[PDB]
Amino acid sequence: AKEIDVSFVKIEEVIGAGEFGEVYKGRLKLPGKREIYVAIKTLKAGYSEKQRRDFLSEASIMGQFDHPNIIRLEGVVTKSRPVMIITEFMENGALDSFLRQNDGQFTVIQLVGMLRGIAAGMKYLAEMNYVHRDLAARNILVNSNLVCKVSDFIPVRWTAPEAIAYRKFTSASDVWSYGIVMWEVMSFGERPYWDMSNQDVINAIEQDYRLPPPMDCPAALHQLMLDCWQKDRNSRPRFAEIVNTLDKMIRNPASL
Repeated sequence: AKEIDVSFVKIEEVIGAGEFGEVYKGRLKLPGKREIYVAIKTLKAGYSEKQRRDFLSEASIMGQFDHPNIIRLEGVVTKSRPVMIITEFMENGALDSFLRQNDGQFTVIQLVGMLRGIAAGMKYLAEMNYVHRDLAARNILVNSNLVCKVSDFIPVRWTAPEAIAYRKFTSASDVWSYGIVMWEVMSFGERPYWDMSNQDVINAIEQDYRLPPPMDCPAALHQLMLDCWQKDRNSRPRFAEIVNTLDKMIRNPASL
């Protein structure tokens, strides 16, 4: 939680209207250092002091993390009003919109690279005993060189059955979500289970329906989704094995 002077920040265009408030693109120029682009998250106007505390405890959480695939926290503005959270800028926005606007324009190996980055960052999070519970493509950001970073610090079709039937949230149920993200990525942003209702998804998962391979999806990658969707949460691979599996595919591209 490093303290940033508001005068080192210029606020440019809006780039979203989040839960808590708006997100702006801006410029950060600290003394003696090269200017970088940043994302500036604000709290909705009129926020209460308890809403401020909640907001600033979100930042304390993101400041614990230092991983190439987790969104970097640059600092906070707390000495002046309004409060702001400064994070690193991701030029290409959320992964789901990004694939949807670039349908077919990335090779299989580039998509496995992004899936590998997401896994590495999920592994880091699991290793520090944080459960995300909202892992979806819309919560993954993409920078200018296609590096994917986990942000967002119940969506039924992304959630493991034991998190849709008994409120048990573990890294193992994050892995189920990761599988869904894999399907979203390989289909260039198709909606999981399409127009099925939330309850149709629940009933179909319970009778062992699983998503089919995306078009032109390697069998090996669809097998890894299927492993992520094992009914028993302990038969699912852990993020360590998912990273190692995808590293071996990137290296043995025949695997694909």
